[PDB]
Amino acid sequence: QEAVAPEDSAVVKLATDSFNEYIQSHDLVLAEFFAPWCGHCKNMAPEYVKAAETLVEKNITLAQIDCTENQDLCMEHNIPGFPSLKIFKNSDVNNSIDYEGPRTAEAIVQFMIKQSQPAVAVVADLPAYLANETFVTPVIVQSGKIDADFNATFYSMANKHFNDYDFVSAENADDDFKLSIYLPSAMDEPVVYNGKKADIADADVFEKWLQVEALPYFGEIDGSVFAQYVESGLPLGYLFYNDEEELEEYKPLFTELAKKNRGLMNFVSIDARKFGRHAGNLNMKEQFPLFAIHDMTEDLKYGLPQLSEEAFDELSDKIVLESKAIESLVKDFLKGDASPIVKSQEIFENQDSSVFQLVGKNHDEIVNDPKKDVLVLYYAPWCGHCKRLAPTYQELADTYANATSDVLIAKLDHTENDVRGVVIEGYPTIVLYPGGKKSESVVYQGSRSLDSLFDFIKENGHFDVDGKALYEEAQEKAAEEADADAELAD
Amino acid sequence: QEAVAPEDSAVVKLATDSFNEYIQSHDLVLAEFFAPWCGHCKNMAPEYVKAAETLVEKNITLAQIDCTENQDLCMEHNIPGFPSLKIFKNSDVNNSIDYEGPRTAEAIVQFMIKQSQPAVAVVADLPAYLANETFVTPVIVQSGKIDADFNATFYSMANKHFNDYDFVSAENADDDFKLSIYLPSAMDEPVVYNGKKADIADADVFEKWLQVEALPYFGEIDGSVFAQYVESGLPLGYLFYNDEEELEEYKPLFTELAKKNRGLMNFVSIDARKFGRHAGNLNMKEQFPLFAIHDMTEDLKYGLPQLSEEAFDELSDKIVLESKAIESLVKDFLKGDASPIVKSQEIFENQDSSVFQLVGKNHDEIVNDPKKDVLVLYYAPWCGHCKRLAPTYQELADTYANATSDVLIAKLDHTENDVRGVVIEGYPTIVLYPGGKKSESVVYQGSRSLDSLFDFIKENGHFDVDGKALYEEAQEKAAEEADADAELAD
Repeated sequence: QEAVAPEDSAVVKLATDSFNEYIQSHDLVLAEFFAPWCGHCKNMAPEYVKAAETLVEKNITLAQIDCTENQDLCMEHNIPGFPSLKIFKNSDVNNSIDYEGPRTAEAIVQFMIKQSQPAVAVVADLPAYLANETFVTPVIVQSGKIDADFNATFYSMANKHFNDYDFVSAENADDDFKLSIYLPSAMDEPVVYNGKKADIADADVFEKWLQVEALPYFGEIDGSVFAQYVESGLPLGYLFYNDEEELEEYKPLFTELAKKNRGLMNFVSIDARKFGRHAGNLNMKEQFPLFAIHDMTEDLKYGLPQLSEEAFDELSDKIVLESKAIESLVKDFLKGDASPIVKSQEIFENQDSSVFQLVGKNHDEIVNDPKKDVLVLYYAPWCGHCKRLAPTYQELADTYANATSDVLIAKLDHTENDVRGVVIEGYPTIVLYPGGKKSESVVYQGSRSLDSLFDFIKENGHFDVDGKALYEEAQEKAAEEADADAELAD
Repeated sequence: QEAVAPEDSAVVKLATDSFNEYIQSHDLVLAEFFAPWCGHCKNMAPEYVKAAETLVEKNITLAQIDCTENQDLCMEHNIPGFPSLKIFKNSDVNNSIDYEGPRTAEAIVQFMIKQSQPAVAVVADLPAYLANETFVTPVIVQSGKIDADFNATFYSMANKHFNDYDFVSAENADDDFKLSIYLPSAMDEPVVYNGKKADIADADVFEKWLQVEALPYFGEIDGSVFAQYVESGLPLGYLFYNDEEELEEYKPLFTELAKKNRGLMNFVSIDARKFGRHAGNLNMKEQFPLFAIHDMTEDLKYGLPQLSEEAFDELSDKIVLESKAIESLVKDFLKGDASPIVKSQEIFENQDSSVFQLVGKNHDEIVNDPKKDVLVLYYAPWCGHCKRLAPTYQELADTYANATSDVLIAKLDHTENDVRGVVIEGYPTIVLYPGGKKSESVVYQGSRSLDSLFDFIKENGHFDVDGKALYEEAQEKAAEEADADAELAD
């Protein structure tokens, strides 16, 4: 029988076909990269088997990898010598602790309780657990009587999700089903979970629901939490605080909102002392306390109509957001009604160069008209790549200025300027806009060369406007104009 | 040439060998699961190529999967029909949006800028970016001149890490190297990064360093952040607050600590209003403001020696932790000096049953002595599995009581009782302890049956004590004792 763990043995010889798909799925794999002629790799094989049939009840993994035939997999894994007992934990293909401890069953049986991962916490009285075990972590919990599509979804998710929650799987069987989520703020009030189950027994379904409900109705907005506030899709309404009397005068109201509109939009507070400077980033003046919504999906900010500047300095009395106003904003937004507020800077009373500095207000207009074939540099004043560009962009624009004006070549600063139309997250985004005879979603993708745009602006151009030919014709005309020949010779 | 993207083409025909290892490594894969005889899958192949050689500059993935020969991979992926243009984003093997948009190069070239992932943010003036772009997210940034082991580590990590930071890769080339981390609290002070580089150009190396330095020296302790506060290994020192005068009287001091001891131990605050109930969980009375350390690695809590109870109620004046005391604790701990504090309840003046209820104070003692072979149930009063046990445990203990006392059978409540010795995270942990003639790390693993322990306690027992034989002998003796026969017959 040599060194095989045969078909009858309680082990699955993982092959090269998919070591990694098997590893990273399983919560805690125990490998054995081995060779057959290695006496030791035979001369402890009954022990691997004896720590096999017995060790499946804490579903332990036995994994013989015949590095003879499964050779190319020994490459993607830095094997020292045979037998190799590098055993993987959370189960990525990095953590490979080459365990040099005993090669017995009754020995290493114990080492499978080296990192016991008790994710699920079965209880008799939750009251106790909940109160004996205080924690900053919200906890998922189920009681009642557990379905099949559940023990290995609830235990499953948890198993690979302590980076997130506490996972009690309690079951006072004399009880109908249940799936609460005890949030660290108000534990009195857990989660009314509506029971469509067989579909909410997988990810991203089971998942998205935690991603929704595991967020404290009205918590603070850490850098940390702000991740999963955006892993949401729900527009969050930011409120700014100066004092905590200011926080806690408001803190009930927003909880009560977030409760009703739970699934539609989110809510957070935000110390204004450390983040007044965000205010504008939500198109909003630094007057506090400041409530504002942000449609994260399409980049649209809605503020509670902030008070005027020519009464800002003149205002010793403080600032107060009447609840009545707070709601009416929220409802509006969701009705598809509230006013979003672009940052049109003041419109440039015609100044220097052939590159038109554009604004939100005009942009909507100028980009359209069929006269002319306007190109647009959507930009911000800081990035490296968007400034090593305006030099070309000028000697680009200048070439078209002189020649039959027509094709406008313009730039628009996305700092202090929202645009309703098309955009990439990052700058310098470049776009050409023919007009109302044909569409304007004609995004520039390529190099920076004067050359490459001159292509584009004719190639993908309504008028078919050979700017290069100009840049030929032009440089010739400026080669002669100066030199007078007759000055002197030789 | 039929429908092959040949060796000369700008595409890599991913095979079944490892689709997934290729997918989940790459930030944004664009698949084409195809068959050769599918006219359309030939009749748009030059377009895949024409959107190949040109589209590698935003390293786009072209992936032909010949579902003829790579068939078993079509199973692990729910293919509709040929050609299939299910293109994967963040790149797990779930998100498979079967894109039915155009089958041209100059068309779908654009759709590779559908989810542009500008992770890196190149800038000319960081000052602007930093200030124009306010955010709750700390930002990693490098200037100077970037090494090879860096663009595709910095860009790399980021690429799959917006769930964490903002990643500016700026480079005012006229400058020596640099890797700061601008933390959202004090941006004035970024990160003095010490320059051993070629090693800090990988994970978990580059990683662990963010995992260290990206945490605000002295932030609050959200449920969220508490994850990565434990993904650390650094003991964090918790301080509790009642007021913010109480917070901000202390808030400078702890920052200054966390700065010096940056790598050794961490620091956080914690509203006592919502979490007084944790206090005990750090072996600590609910007197506030309360500073305490927690050695997360070995479960050891160190408090600033909280004031007495018989002067608790008598104390109208408030509570104050003198800085001088705060430091001296920290130093001590790190010297390997400070006192950790077990929760020994009061020692049970001999009461009811054959199961000895143990305490921290005694436990150290009783577990040891060679007389006798003590078994120990390490437990908590709530879990399901640890109470469906004491019934056996009694009719276990009783069997040994009557018979030559010797082997003690005991239980120890881990709620209101720390144990210095061996433990599993979860209960009911069971252990037998012979003594000073042989070691005591003899952990019970198995069923609950009276049977299984009776094995254990002899099998792995110093005295070799057949309890089963008793449980034979015993039940016989209680079969006779009662029935008097002569009462009546028939």
